[PDB]
Order: sequence, then structure tokens, then C-alpha cells
Amino acid sequence: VKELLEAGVHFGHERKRWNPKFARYIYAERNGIHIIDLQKTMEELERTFRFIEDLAMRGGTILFVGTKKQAQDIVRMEAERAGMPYVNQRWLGGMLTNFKTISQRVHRLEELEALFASPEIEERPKKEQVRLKHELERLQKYLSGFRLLKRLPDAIFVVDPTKEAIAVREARKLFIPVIALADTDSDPDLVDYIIPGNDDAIRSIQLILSRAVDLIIQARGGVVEPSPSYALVQ
Amino acid sequence: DFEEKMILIRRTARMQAGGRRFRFGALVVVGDRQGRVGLGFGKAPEVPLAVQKAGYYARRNMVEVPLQNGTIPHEIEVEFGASKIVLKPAAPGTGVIAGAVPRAILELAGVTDILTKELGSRNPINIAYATMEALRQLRTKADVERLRKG
Amino acid sequence: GRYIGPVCRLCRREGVKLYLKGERCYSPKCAMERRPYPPGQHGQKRARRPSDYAVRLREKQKLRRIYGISERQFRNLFEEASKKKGVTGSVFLGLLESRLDNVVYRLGFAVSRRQARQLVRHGHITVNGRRVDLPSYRVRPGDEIAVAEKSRNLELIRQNLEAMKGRKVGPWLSLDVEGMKGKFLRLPDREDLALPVNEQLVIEFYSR
Amino acid sequence: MLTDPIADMLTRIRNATRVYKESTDVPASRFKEEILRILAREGFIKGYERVDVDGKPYLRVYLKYGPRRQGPDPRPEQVIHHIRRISKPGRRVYVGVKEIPRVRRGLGIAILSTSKGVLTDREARKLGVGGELICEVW
RNA sequence: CUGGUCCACCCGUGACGCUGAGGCGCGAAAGCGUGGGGAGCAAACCGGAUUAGAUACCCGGGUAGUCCACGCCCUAAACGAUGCGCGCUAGGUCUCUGGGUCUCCUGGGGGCCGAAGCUAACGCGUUAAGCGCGCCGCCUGGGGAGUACGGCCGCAAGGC
RNA sequence: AGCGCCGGCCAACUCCGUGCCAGCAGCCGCGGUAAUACGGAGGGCGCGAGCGUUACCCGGAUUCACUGGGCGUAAAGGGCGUGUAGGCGGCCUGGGGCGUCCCAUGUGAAAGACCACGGCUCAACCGUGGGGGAGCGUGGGAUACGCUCAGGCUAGACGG
Ligand SMILES: [K+]
Ligand SMILES: [K+]
Ligand SMILES: [K+]
Ligand SMILES: [K+]
Ligand SMILES: [K+]
Ligand SMILES: [K+]
Ligand SMILES: [K+]
Ligand SMILES: [K+]
Ligand SMILES: [Mg+2]
Ligand SMILES: [Mg+2]
Ligand SMILES: [Mg+2]
Ligand SMILES: [Mg+2]
Ligand SMILES: [Mg+2]
Ligand SMILES: [Mg+2]
Ligand SMILES: [Mg+2]
Ligand SMILES: [Mg+2]
Ligand SMILES: [Mg+2]
Ligand SMILES: [Mg+2]
Ligand SMILES: [Mg+2]
Ligand SMILES: [Mg+2]
Ligand SMILES: [Mg+2]
Ligand SMILES: [Mg+2]
Ligand SMILES: [Mg+2]
Ligand SMILES: [Mg+2]
Ligand SMILES: [Mg+2]
Ligand SMILES: [Mg+2]
Ligand SMILES: [Mg+2]
Ligand SMILES: [Mg+2]
Ligand SMILES: [Mg+2]
Ligand SMILES: [Mg+2]
Ligand SMILES: [Mg+2]
Ligand SMILES: [Mg+2]
Ligand SMILES: [Mg+2]
Ligand SMILES: [Mg+2]
Ligand SMILES: [Mg+2]
Ligand SMILES: [Mg+2]
Ligand SMILES: [Mg+2]
Ligand SMILES: [Mg+2]
Ligand SMILES: [Mg+2]
Ligand SMILES: [Mg+2]
Ligand SMILES: [Mg+2]
Ligand SMILES: [Mg+2]
Ligand SMILES: [Mg+2]
Ligand SMILES: [Mg+2]
Ligand SMILES: [Mg+2]
Ligand SMILES: [Mg+2]
Ligand SMILES: [Mg+2]
Ligand SMILES: [Mg+2]
Ligand SMILES: [Mg+2]
Ligand SMILES: [Mg+2]
Ligand SMILES: [Mg+2]
Ligand SMILES: [Mg+2]
Ligand SMILES: [Mg+2]
Ligand SMILES: [Mg+2]
Ligand SMILES: [Mg+2]
Ligand SMILES: [Mg+2]
Ligand SMILES: [Mg+2]
Ligand SMILES: [Mg+2]
Ligand SMILES: [Mg+2]
Ligand SMILES: [Mg+2]
Ligand SMILES: [Mg+2]
Ligand SMILES: [Mg+2]
Ligand SMILES: [Mg+2]
Ligand SMILES: [Mg+2]
Ligand SMILES: [Mg+2]
Ligand SMILES: [Mg+2]
Ligand SMILES: [Mg+2]
Ligand SMILES: [Mg+2]
Ligand SMILES: [Mg+2]
Ligand SMILES: [Mg+2]
Ligand SMILES: [Mg+2]
Ligand SMILES: [Mg+2]
Ligand SMILES: [Mg+2]
Ligand SMILES: [Zn+2]
Repeated sequence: VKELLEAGVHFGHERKRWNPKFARYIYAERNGIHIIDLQKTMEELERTFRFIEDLAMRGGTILFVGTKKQAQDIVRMEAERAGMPYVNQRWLGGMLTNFKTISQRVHRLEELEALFASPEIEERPKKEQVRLKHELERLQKYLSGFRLLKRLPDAIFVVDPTKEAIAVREARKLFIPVIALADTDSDPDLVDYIIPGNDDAIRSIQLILSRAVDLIIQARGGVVEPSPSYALVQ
Repeated sequence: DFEEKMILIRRTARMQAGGRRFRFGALVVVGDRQGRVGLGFGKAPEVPLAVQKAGYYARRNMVEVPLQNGTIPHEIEVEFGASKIVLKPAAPGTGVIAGAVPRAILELAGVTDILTKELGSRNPINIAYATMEALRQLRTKADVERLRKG
Repeated sequence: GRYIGPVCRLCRREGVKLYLKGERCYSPKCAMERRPYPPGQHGQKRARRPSDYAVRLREKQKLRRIYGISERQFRNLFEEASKKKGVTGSVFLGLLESRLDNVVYRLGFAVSRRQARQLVRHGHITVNGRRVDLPSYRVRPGDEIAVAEKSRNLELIRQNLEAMKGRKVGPWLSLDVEGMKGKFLRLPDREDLALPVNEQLVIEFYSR
Repeated sequence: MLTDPIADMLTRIRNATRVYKESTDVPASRFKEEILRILAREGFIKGYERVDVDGKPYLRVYLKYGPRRQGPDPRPEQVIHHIRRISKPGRRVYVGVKEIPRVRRGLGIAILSTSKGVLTDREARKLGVGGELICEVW
């Protein structure tokens, strides 16, 4: 787990509309874009990953949040590659904040998987074999990665704070630590363990999330090979 | 463990064809009389449910009041909206000199001697909230010390 | 004239048994014993959550009624209490406990306070020898409260002073059941007394 | 034109702190400098230093705050919660040693200007002197 | 013929500054006085319709006036309904006008959206309603009443 | 042994009688056949040789805000400018010491008030003793800030 010359991808992103609060993490403007200072990208990674090993080799349940379609897959990949849950489609308001309720959907999903593999699949008209067929299907477009959580995450790994602002707002609210790869357009002060980098561009997100998931197993001791998502980077 | 003092209950009204449609609001204070208090404002179709809802909300939203022999570490004034609250420390024997709203929050916080004054709008709801903030803002010498060191 | 009228009814309005009769209030009959609800036609009906005020009023009315003192006198003592140094609450109690009529009762010379009062008005009481018929007379520390020589043979005196044999008495007081003498050792501590009264509310009642 | 340079400084400080600046300059004056000494020693500001800006004498005031916080709004607590000007031009305010105020049961201070120099309410009380009650800070 | 003002140079004076009771001047429209001038428009007014009536709205006419010169009048939702000056506290975006090494920096204006913050909300937010200091003006429940009386001003109407 | 209360504020509730009547009412409001609000009764609360009413003062009232308020839309920015008095005034040094601050000292009647003991059996009432200083005069002292006089400075203002 490590890397320096990473200008191979991240560094510098977003045009000029920024957020001054993210100026410490900025090196200079070029062609109208802000070029993130990787030196600090490093500093934070260290401090951040250090937080990862910490919760990792300890039983720490991390929740991954990435809705930005520019990284929807890169999320579930590196997420499933760990007992770590994730939200891929759309972050439902109250998942963390109203967890006990948003949970009954998970308690309903699993149960609607029973009927569809029992002596009751063919019972009652299609008036249900359709209503329940869709219910179960939607309950899965969303709760595939959220399915795992038994209790609030020990931390939150967000891809774009500004986009996933609603999740972050809930983390903070619940004193749940907030980890996130944040871009030039976000507010750092809201992220507890920041990874100042290019929050857009699959090649970037994959590199960070990947190494971060490496470190996660390589922290809980499981010796695993490279990432299976380096392909979805095409 | 935790005491429950109901500051006030009200029956607001909304409008639909046909007529009025009542709802109830409840302000409930919760405290251990030993430095811990919480405020709760819950609204619901029936009073009972409202109160409970309030109590429940009161338990989240707690404040750690730094009592010093029944009194506050120092005087403070806080404005919540148009309501202002003045809290002044006092020696023993003084008692809790305050309006019903403040005292209820003060006694359950385990305050036994204090000088109080309600200024501006005396809207109970806001006067109560001004109070919580006041307490929440209280600082201890150790605290000030911690801050001033560095 | 300090009240004077149906007394085991005040016990009922305060929902607590007050000893305004001494005995009778010990034998199943202070009324509080099976009939603890307020006096009047509505006594048994369910009560409504009293106003912070009501609560404070009844508390003062309790403490005040215990010593059968007037509002006029009760207030004057409390104002005196405020002014004095030290916790008003206790100090107040200390003063109420220093009334000769009360002390007579404390020493057992009488069964109740209303009796103790009359014993004073009629000269059956002595402070350091000299007669004193002022029930509000304030007994100071070191004073010797006895029975008038001429009254030591009274029927009622013997009865009460007899029942006082073996009986213990206030840690701030001392009774020499022999010559029927007693000594006010010191002002009682709040800890010394145990009245069913939260003096804190009383102070609040007057703070309004 | 500045009608009250001290009030100006006090605010510059109040303003900078509310947005968490590092330092913040204020046109220099011995008297302002004097107050900064107190402010520093008392531990409200990390410290201050003379500095020339555009050729003109200023005073970088390095502010200090508390630690990052939990939940929503992690913004640190202020070390200087309150800093208000008392005596002002056209309404000057003086006090005898016997009238020096006790700012927040001592958890705070009051900077007075006495003929024995600028002192905290405690310092003044000690040397037994009073003067112009400049401001209060806590 | 003449006022204000912005920018660049950093050249001259050396705190000569800010505000400002009273004073003085300016002050939309209507209105007044004297003399002009009147195309169009149009209070009053003369008629035609409408209407239950229609001292209105719609239609045909039409005088003062609207325009000019001199004096007067001194009011307004005279409004940003936000007194003036200075210092301080993210940014984005559009625009007018200077200078620059003319990606875009800089200065002075005009708009919009917004950090912090403020506000009863609505909203305000470097063009503050933010954080501050200075000075002026003004408020203190509604009606009676901007009335009465008095004073001052005005030809009057009326104004303060 | 009385007097006033028992709709909310505000401690205390039932029956009957009266019906928008007769009446109550500090404020909000009660009474047009089931009135805890009128009148009576029973009951209850409060106080007690007194209890209520009226009037008047301070309080609550930061409701004129010194402590301690406001003026965009709630009452409130003068229609605008010019400018008199006045209020307010950047950076450095020096003299003075008026403001301001410190020390002594005089004055500050007695009574009253406060604390402590006492005298009338208590108390009210009274006596003795004890601190308590603000204000002003005098005499010393300090000089940071304000003031004033001198001399400097360019970052305000003005000029080229
Ligand atoms: K506030
Ligand atoms: K708001
Ligand atoms: K007139
Ligand atoms: K009837
Ligand atoms: K009745
Ligand atoms: K009054
Ligand atoms: K106006
Ligand atoms: K000098
Ligand atoms: Mg959704
Ligand atoms: Mg982005
Ligand atoms: Mg409500
Ligand atoms: Mg604390
Ligand atoms: Mg406070
Ligand atoms: Mg306010
Ligand atoms: Mg008010
Ligand atoms: Mg006392
Ligand atoms: Mg200031
Ligand atoms: Mg401040
Ligand atoms: Mg002041
Ligand atoms: Mg003051
Ligand atoms: Mg020109
Ligand atoms: Mg020059
Ligand atoms: Mg020169
Ligand atoms: Mg001017
Ligand atoms: Mg001038
Ligand atoms: Mg005009
Ligand atoms: Mg005209
Ligand atoms: Mg004309
Ligand atoms: Mg003409
Ligand atoms: Mg025409
Ligand atoms: Mg008609
Ligand atoms: Mg007609
Ligand atoms: Mg016409
Ligand atoms: Mg306008
Ligand atoms: Mg702009
Ligand atoms: Mg501009
Ligand atoms: Mg511009
Ligand atoms: Mg905001
Ligand atoms: Mg509102
Ligand atoms: Mg709203
Ligand atoms: Mg805006
Ligand atoms: Mg400003
Ligand atoms: Mg405003
Ligand atoms: Mg003005
Ligand atoms: Mg006026
Ligand atoms: Mg009036
Ligand atoms: Mg009027
Ligand atoms: Mg008029
Ligand atoms: Mg005239
Ligand atoms: Mg005339
Ligand atoms: Mg007129
Ligand atoms: Mg009641
Ligand atoms: Mg009836
Ligand atoms: Mg009544
Ligand atoms: Mg009497
Ligand atoms: Mg009072
Ligand atoms: Mg007042
Ligand atoms: Mg008034
Ligand atoms: Mg004021
Ligand atoms: Mg007001
Ligand atoms: Mg209006
Ligand atoms: Mg208005
Ligand atoms: Mg204006
Ligand atoms: Mg000066
Ligand atoms: Mg001057
Ligand atoms: Mg000098
Ligand atoms: Mg002097
Ligand atoms: Mg003297
Ligand atoms: Mg005297
Ligand atoms: Mg005596
Ligand atoms: Mg004396
Ligand atoms: Mg000198
Ligand atoms: Mg001064
Ligand atoms: Zn009894």
C-alpha cells in the first residue's frame, strides 16, 4: 500500500466555480482548471488510510457511497470485495438517519426471496406474481450493497461529498466518521478524513478506492490479488 | 434516573374544507438533577402521544451543565430569536429565582441557586431554547484554561 | 386568634398527617387514618395537576399550620430569616423552633402545640425562673424552660410529665423530668428536624 | 478615517476569528501593540508580530481556536468568544480601583489603561490602580 | 459657457479630516401672478350612449392648463419605504467605463446568486439589513388629527 | 368572629332560581332553559379584629432603554445639497498635568437605615456601641488614555 508519482491520473480537476475552503489543497490554476497539490494528497492519504487500517483490523464496518455514475461500478466492485456494504443507485434519505425504518425494506427484500423459491411462488394470481415480482426487483436495484449493514457503519467512504452531500450530512449528524475522496468543488471541513483528489474520472476513483480496499483486507489479513475492476476502467 | 417536567401543551389548528384540524405540541424537560438536562418539543394528533414524543426527543438533545455547588460557573445572556435569557450565579440559600420555563430546565439540570431574567419576547418555546443554549455555552475555569493554553 | 376550629381537617387538606392534637393523632383517629382525602363535598373526587403555584401555596400552608401560627407572624419570621446571614430555609425553621409555645411542646410539657400554647398564656411556664406568658417568646440557647412551682402539682401536668419518663427528646434539647426543667441547648439543624415540608418551596412562595 | 483605532483592531480580530483566519493585520500603534501584549500573555491569541505591508507598519495578529468538533458543524470553538469595546470617543469610561469589573467571575478579563500602563483587571487591582476601561474579553 | 467624477504617474501640501442643530440654496406634478404662445391633449363644462340611477367608466366636443419668460408656491408612494463617512468580513456570474505585461489581472459604477453572519419572518449578504467607531434626523398602542389654538411663511391655494 | 373570594390569570365546586332578563365584569369575557362567571344555598379557598373597596406612588414596564430599546415591510431616515455652532478625530516624540487614577487629610449634625449587645415578661417601641462612603476642600504622587502647547510623519484629506 503506497504510491507517489500519481499524476498518472488524479490531481487537478473541476473548472472555476470551486469553493475557497478547498484552497489549501490547491496548487495552481492551469487552462482554467485547479491543479490539486499532490504533496498534500499524499499527507492526507497517509492520515486517512491510517484511519482505515485502524478501523479495518478491528472489525470496522465501512459503508461506501458512490452515486456519481462516473464511478457507480468502481464502487460496488471494491466494495463487494470486502464485507463492506455500499450505495450505488441512489442514496435514500434516512438510510443512516432513519436506519431502523429504511431497514424494514431489507427485512422485506430477503423475505420476498423466500416466497420466490418456496411452495408459494405459484400461489395466488399473477395479480401478485407481478406486484411482488417488481417490489422484489426494485428492492434490489437499490438495497444490493445496503443489504449488508446490521447497524450504523463505523465510518462512511464517500466519492463526491458535494454530490453525496445528503449522506455526509447524516454521517456528521450521527457522529459517524466521514471519509471521502473530495474535489475542488467541495467543502473539506465537512470531511473527517480527506483524500484531496480528482473525484471525477474512473481511472482516478478506481486507483484510490482500489488501494483503499487493498489496505482494508491487507489490514484484516486476507492476502488478496489485484483489483477486478481495473477492467471497468475502459 | 431521569425526571420529566412538562413545560407546556398547546392545541394548534390547521385548515381544510369542512373545518379545523387540531394537532398538539408538547415541551418536556428531562433531567437527572446532577448536571444533565435535555429539551423536547413533540407534536402529534393526541396530547399523550405528543408528550411521549416530546420526552423521547428530550432524551436526545442533552446538555452537560457544569454545576458548581448548585450554581453556574458564570453569568451569561443568550438570545434565541426575539427571546433573551439572563443567567446569573448565586450563593446558597438564594434558590432558583426564575420564570416557570427556566426553572423547570434549571432544577432538572440540578441547579439550586441562580439569578434569572427573561427579556425580549417571553415566548415559552423560544425562552426554553434560549436557556438550553445558555447552559450549553457555560464554560469552566478548567475549560477556559484548556482553551487559553495551546 | 390563631385559627381555633376543626383541626383534623387541615391534616386532610394537606394530604399529610399534622400533629395538632398530640394523642388521638396516634390512635387510629387523626382522620388521616382511613379518610385521607381533602375535607368537603368534593374531597373524594380526582384532583387536577396543581399549578406550580398551588403546589407552593399548600407547602407553605403546611409548614405554617404545623405551628398554628398566623400568616402575619409567619411572614414576619420569614422576612427576618431572609435578612439574617446563612441559608434562609433552615434559619427560618430554627426560628419557628425557638417559639416558647413550641419548645414547651417539644419538652413534652404538653401533648400538642395548641395545648402548649395555652399552658403559656396561663403562666404555667417559666423561663430561667421568671414567668412568661408570651407563646411567641423566642427561647435563646442556654435558657431553662420549666413548669411554674405552683403548677407542678396540676393534674394535666403530672400526666404529661409522667409519660415523659424514659422518653427521649430532641438532640438540641434536654429534659430533666425530675424538677420538670428543660434546657434549650441550641438552634435545631435542618438535619435535626424532620417535618414533612420542603422549605425550599416555601421560600419560593414568598419570592413570587 | 478611523474614529477609533482600538475599536477597529478589536473588530478586525473579531471578524478574522469568525471565519478562522490564520493571522490578520492591523495598522500599528504603540497603544495597540500594548493591548496585544496582554492579549498574548493572557493566551487569547497565539501571539503577534510587527510587519511592514506596502511600506506601512502593521501588526500580524496570529489568532488561535479550539479543536475540530464532532457532529454537524465541526468548526472549532473560539478562544476569543467575546471581545467588546467599552470606553469610546464621545463616551469615555473610567473606573477607580474599587470599580474595576470582574469579567465572567474571572474566566474573562478587562483591559484598562492606567497611568501605570495597560493592565488586566487583575493586574490593575494588584497595583491598586484604576483608569480607562478599554474593553473586555472572554 | 459650465458642474461633478473615474483612471494612470507617485510628483506637491502635511491631518488641512468626519458629521452637521440653526442658516442659505435646489427641489417632480398640480396650483398662483404678469405678459406671451396654443398644433395635439384635456380638470371643469356642453352633449351622445350605458344604467335601476350613472352628477362615472365608453363616444363626440371642449376652457383653464399642458409650452415660453420672469417672479411665487415648497409638496409626493420626493421610494432602495433603507441618513452621511470610514475600517473590517468567502466566492460565482452578467454588465458599463478606465489602466495593464489586454489567458486575464487592476480601479470606479450597474445587476443577479450566494460564505460567514443578521432577521419576526420575507429577506439582506464587499452596492449589508453583517461586524464596528463617529455625528445628524426621527419613533414610543389605535381613533380624535396632520385636526384646533398659537407662531412663522405665502398674493392665494395653502405650507412648516 | 368576621370580611373577601371559588371561569382563566388566581388558592377554592356542586344544586336550585333566573332565561341577552335581572345582573356580574381588573383584563380576557359571562347571561337569549341544563350558567362551576348572575342571585341564593350547601361545600371550599384565603385572611382574621379585621376583611374588602376607592384613590394615589414605585414595581412588574429594557413600555422613554445610563445600566437597558429602536427606525426596509410593525411607530420611526429629514425630499436633496451647502455649510455655522457643536460633537468626534491617523502615526511618532517631547513639555505641561485640566480630565482620569493613587495616598494622606478635613468636612460629611443628631435622628433614620445596617450589625452587635441591651431595657419594658416578648414584640412593636427604646438605649448603648460599632461602620458604612459618595460629594466637596487641602496636601502629596502617577502619566497609559483623553486634553493642551512644541516639533516631526505620510497610510486620511487636498493638490499637480
Ligand atoms: K443570535
Ligand atoms: K432564516
Ligand atoms: K395656524
Ligand atoms: K330553570
Ligand atoms: K355558581
Ligand atoms: K407603574
Ligand atoms: K418620509
Ligand atoms: K507627557
Ligand atoms: Mg430516491
Ligand atoms: Mg466534482
Ligand atoms: Mg405546537
Ligand atoms: Mg462543558
Ligand atoms: Mg451563556
Ligand atoms: Mg433582537
Ligand atoms: Mg414585549
Ligand atoms: Mg437568609
Ligand atoms: Mg469593536
Ligand atoms: Mg465580540
Ligand atoms: Mg458601555
Ligand atoms: Mg458602561
Ligand atoms: Mg467636464
Ligand atoms: Mg510624493
Ligand atoms: Mg515635507
Ligand atoms: Mg456636510
Ligand atoms: Mg466642523
Ligand atoms: Mg417645484
Ligand atoms: Mg407646472
Ligand atoms: Mg400661468
Ligand atoms: Mg396665461
Ligand atoms: Mg378631446
Ligand atoms: Mg346598474
Ligand atoms: Mg341617462
Ligand atoms: Mg372626452
Ligand atoms: Mg421607487
Ligand atoms: Mg458583482
Ligand atoms: Mg463591481
Ligand atoms: Mg465591475
Ligand atoms: Mg446562512
Ligand atoms: Mg414572521
Ligand atoms: Mg420561514
Ligand atoms: Mg444576495
Ligand atoms: Mg458598511
Ligand atoms: Mg434592518
Ligand atoms: Mg443626516
Ligand atoms: Mg416627526
Ligand atoms: Mg392618542
Ligand atoms: Mg392621531
Ligand atoms: Mg396638509
Ligand atoms: Mg403673514
Ligand atoms: Mg398673510
Ligand atoms: Mg393640502
Ligand atoms: Mg384554581
Ligand atoms: Mg339551570
Ligand atoms: Mg369569578
Ligand atoms: Mg392584631
Ligand atoms: Mg418583583
Ligand atoms: Mg423603566
Ligand atoms: Mg407607556
Ligand atoms: Mg441605550
Ligand atoms: Mg421597541
Ligand atoms: Mg403601511
Ligand atoms: Mg411604516
Ligand atoms: Mg432619503
Ligand atoms: Mg488624537
Ligand atoms: Mg476638537
Ligand atoms: Mg502630551
Ligand atoms: Mg490632574
Ligand atoms: Mg472623604
Ligand atoms: Mg449621621
Ligand atoms: Mg430582650
Ligand atoms: Mg447609633
Ligand atoms: Mg511627566
Ligand atoms: Mg481618556
Ligand atoms: Zn390530626
